[PDB]
Amino acid sequence: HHHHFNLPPGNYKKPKLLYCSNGGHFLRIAPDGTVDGTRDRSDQHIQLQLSAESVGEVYIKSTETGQYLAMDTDGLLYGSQTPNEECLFLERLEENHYNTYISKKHAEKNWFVGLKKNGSCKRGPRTHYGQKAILFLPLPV
Repeated sequence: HHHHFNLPPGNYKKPKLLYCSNGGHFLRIAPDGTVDGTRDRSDQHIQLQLSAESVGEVYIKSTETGQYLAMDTDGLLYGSQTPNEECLFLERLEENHYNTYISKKHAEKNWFVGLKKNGSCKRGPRTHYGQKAILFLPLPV
């Protein structure tokens, strides 16, 4: 395919917080579908349940609202009420430590899930291997 296959350890048995080491924000999918990051651990919209659709391919869903993380045709993350092709991400190990999520739909363009230091999501085309914005650590809820 277009990418390596080093996979992170850990599993999907329990929900997780997706912590971005760039600004220290947790990925958040709000009830209205907007996606961004927050440093508030008490937020009820940062609890995410991941599930494997195929080895290395995942859905990332808000446990609070049931919404799926998805990246649209112009690279913007949004919350989807139903699972579709834009909701699948290739979950990979990075720097022998972190988890990265590449849009399956746009994998050939290397579009990643990423959070900027200010907590706003990065648009797909603005992401790339090597950035801290794409590095996540799944933490217990």
